[PDB]
Amino acid sequence: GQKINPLGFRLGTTQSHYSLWFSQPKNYAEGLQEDQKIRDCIKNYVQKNTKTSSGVEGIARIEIQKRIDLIQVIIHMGFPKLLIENRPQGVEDLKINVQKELNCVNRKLNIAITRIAKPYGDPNILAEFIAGQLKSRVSFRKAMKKAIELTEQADTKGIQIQIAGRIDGKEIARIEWIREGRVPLQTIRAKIDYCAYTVRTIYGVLGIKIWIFMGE
Amino acid sequence: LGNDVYAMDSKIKKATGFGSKSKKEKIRDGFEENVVQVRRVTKVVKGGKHMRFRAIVVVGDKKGQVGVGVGKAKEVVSAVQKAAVDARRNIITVPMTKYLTFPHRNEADYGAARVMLRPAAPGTGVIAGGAVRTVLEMAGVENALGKQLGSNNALNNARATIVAVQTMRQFSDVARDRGIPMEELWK
Amino acid sequence: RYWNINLEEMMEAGVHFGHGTRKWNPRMSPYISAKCKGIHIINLTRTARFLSEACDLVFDASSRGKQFLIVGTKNKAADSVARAAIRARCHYVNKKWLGGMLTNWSTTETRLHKFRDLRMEQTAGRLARLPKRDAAVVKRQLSHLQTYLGGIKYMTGLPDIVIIVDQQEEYTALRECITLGIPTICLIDTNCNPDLADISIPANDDAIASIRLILTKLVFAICEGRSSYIRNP
RNA sequence: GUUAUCCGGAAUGAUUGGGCGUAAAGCGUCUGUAGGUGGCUUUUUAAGUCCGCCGUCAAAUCCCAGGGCUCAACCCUGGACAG
RNA sequence: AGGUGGUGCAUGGCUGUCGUCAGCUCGUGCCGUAAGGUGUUGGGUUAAGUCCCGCAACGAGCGCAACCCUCGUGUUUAGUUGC
Ligand SMILES: [Mg+2]
Ligand SMILES: [Mg+2]
Ligand SMILES: [Mg+2]
Ligand SMILES: [Mg+2]
Ligand SMILES: [Mg+2]
Ligand SMILES: [Mg+2]
Ligand SMILES: [Mg+2]
Ligand SMILES: [Mg+2]
Ligand SMILES: [Mg+2]
Ligand SMILES: [Mg+2]
Ligand SMILES: [Mg+2]
Ligand SMILES: [Mg+2]
Ligand SMILES: [Mg+2]
Ligand SMILES: [Mg+2]
Ligand SMILES: [Mg+2]
Ligand SMILES: [Mg+2]
Ligand SMILES: [Mg+2]
Ligand SMILES: [Mg+2]
Ligand SMILES: [Mg+2]
Ligand SMILES: [Mg+2]
Ligand SMILES: [Mg+2]
Ligand SMILES: [Mg+2]
Ligand SMILES: [Mg+2]
Ligand SMILES: [Mg+2]
Ligand SMILES: [Mg+2]
Ligand SMILES: [Mg+2]
Ligand SMILES: [Mg+2]
Ligand SMILES: [Mg+2]
Ligand SMILES: [Mg+2]
Ligand SMILES: [Mg+2]
Ligand SMILES: [Mg+2]
Ligand SMILES: [Mg+2]
Ligand SMILES: [Mg+2]
Repeated sequence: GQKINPLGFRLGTTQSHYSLWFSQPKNYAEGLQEDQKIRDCIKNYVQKNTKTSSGVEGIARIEIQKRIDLIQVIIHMGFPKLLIENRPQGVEDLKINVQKELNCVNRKLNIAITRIAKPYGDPNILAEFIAGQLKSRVSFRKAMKKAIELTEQADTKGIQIQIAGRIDGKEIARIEWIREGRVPLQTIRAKIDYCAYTVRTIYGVLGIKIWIFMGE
Repeated sequence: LGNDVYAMDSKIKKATGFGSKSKKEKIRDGFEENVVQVRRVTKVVKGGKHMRFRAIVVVGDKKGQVGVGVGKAKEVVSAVQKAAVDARRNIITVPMTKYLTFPHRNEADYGAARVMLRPAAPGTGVIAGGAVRTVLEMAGVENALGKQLGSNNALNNARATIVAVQTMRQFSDVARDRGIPMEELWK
Repeated sequence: RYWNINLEEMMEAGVHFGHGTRKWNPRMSPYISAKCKGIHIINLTRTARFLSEACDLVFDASSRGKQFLIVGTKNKAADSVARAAIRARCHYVNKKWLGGMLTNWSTTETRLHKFRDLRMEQTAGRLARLPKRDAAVVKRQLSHLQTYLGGIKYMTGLPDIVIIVDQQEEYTALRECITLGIPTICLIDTNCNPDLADISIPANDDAIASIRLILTKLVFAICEGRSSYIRNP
């Protein structure tokens, strides 16, 4: 059967939004467009400037709040050792490009980076991690179990990991998954962090879904 | 009387959580596990085929201590492990002679597995078939003749071997039983 | 060391008789004695040697510092057991015995963890801040956990000496100790096989009096052994 | 390397070494002739049985101990368990 | 480059369906040579493997229910553009 993205299931309950602004219905389309353009840019930049210097860059999410004057981008990020340490700190080097994209009329932009303390208690990061290890042609069993380890030693109450595709380049696709601890998906009161990631291998695509349960 | 909360939290901290404490201790028990057989047995459900792995595994020290155990799981790894744990609680000792061999000739019976062991001269090594040979070898028996007659099931042959070498009487003990000095029976 | 037994007191408490001759295990024919009115009479000269070796091993075991369980689940023996254990300061099972108490320890002990949380809850008085469903539920948990964990609730770790009443009804106790490498010191009536116990004392089933006699001699041995282990460590 | 032949593995014709309630397999049931096996005690005999000694079972081969072709295969000397 | 060109039997995502049916399983133990079983069955009761008794099983997890929205009764507060 189909589940609901357990994100979207608690909305205005145990989960906030990401884009925090308001607009009159007409402008709403344009504004939406604008968010998309910068989320795209800021994803690209960091991808190319960190994977050139060979590291694992968690970009956990991007919150955008628009105020009439200044629009503010808050990057939740797991290891900004790759964005700060470089000489043109990501702050300025991005501030310039993003401010090129959206517009500079009546809008000036501010970037702020936040350190998400426990990187393995965030699904998105973890999934990118498994993505790396699988792109490296490690067997998926090992990958899964390492992830479970890292996470549970990183402070987590429950986790469910699911990997789907042609696993191990084998010709017939399948679905492998592991539940660990306790994952209520139906309890709305449960703080649930989900994420969806896609992987490009020699043998084609691989989906990863990760569920993580942080308590009630 | 000390308070209930701190003493029960003492038995709580001394019995450690299985979600915060990882597992590798087993080479501290001075043992080695050998996977004899891996099979995929199946339960069948309205959905389809529900696949499990059976593992037949034997443990020894190669020093004169051996046991068998059988386990079942979804993945090779977990089955293997349960197999190990089961064997470790089933384990026995094989009577050895100064040259590392059997006191005497013996047969054994389990199911349709029949097993024949007889001692060998030093320097002949262990000649046998799969179950019997891995069990023997893992016990540390250096020189033995063995043949399994009757069936071939890996598992029953393992068990059988164990029943064989369990009923092995060592001379000191037959001298103790009969109530006769060693030198008299030697003759 | 000596113990308190004579043919006269064993006669008094009524140990020497056992179940009808249609009910008997011939496995016990080696040490039975006579048969009267369709009721069996069991040897007391065997009973005394076994009761002495029982109290002696009980004494050595207490003095070295080993831990004791007692078991019987009958209606009368249950009332005698709470008091036997309290007088000897040991662990007991009187109420319904749960399969797996010994062999499956891990899960048993988690069940103890949550029982301890229930015991802190109840005395804290934080069960007054609940819905009525929550309080009656917490009280189900309590009722059971008292029946099952009451006599063992002190003991942490695996018990290495187990004492038992009437092995006929107690099959699982015997099985679990057979399995785990634990000695059983057990009461035999004319119907039960002398396989299942390490030291098996010819005894009486139906009599509260026989139970009282042999259990009191035994708990007296546990108590003097308790003074000797309070001395040696 | 492939094919043919034979023994093995094959306890798959089984003395050592299997089976016959349901897997191949107990005559439909008895009576009984040949044949096989058959209780206890003492004595006899000595056909089996056992132990010693002798004759023989050719030489070559196999087995043990030396020797000769530079080694080995091969040849030569001596001797013997089996049965 | 571009392909709404081939392969949904090479795939991810996404969705239907049996069915909003009450099921599906796992850990430790115990029974069985083993596949497996027990737990989950029995007596009651529920919209429900809901819940309670009993039972070599004791617990847990995903389901159910609940926490979420809207409509039903009241109270406090706020009064324009609505009264
Ligand atoms: Mg599904
Ligand atoms: Mg047979
Ligand atoms: Mg064979
Ligand atoms: Mg043949
Ligand atoms: Mg034959
Ligand atoms: Mg046959
Ligand atoms: Mg037929
Ligand atoms: Mg037939
Ligand atoms: Mg017939
Ligand atoms: Mg006919
Ligand atoms: Mg006839
Ligand atoms: Mg005749
Ligand atoms: Mg005759
Ligand atoms: Mg005769
Ligand atoms: Mg000749
Ligand atoms: Mg030679
Ligand atoms: Mg030479
Ligand atoms: Mg010659
Ligand atoms: Mg001859
Ligand atoms: Mg192209
Ligand atoms: Mg399809
Ligand atoms: Mg329904
Ligand atoms: Mg199980
Ligand atoms: Mg078993
Ligand atoms: Mg039940
Ligand atoms: Mg079911
Ligand atoms: Mg079942
Ligand atoms: Mg059943
Ligand atoms: Mg009913
Ligand atoms: Mg049952
Ligand atoms: Mg339920
Ligand atoms: Mg619901
Ligand atoms: Mg309203």
